[PDB]
Amino acid sequence: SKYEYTVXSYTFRGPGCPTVKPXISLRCE
Repeated sequence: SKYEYTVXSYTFRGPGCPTVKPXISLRCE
């Protein structure tokens, strides 16, 4: 519903979880 994924110094915050690759500390629900 509202994911936060910090890859580098680039915090990707937005609705609807797209890629779930092996090694994200994902904040999907």
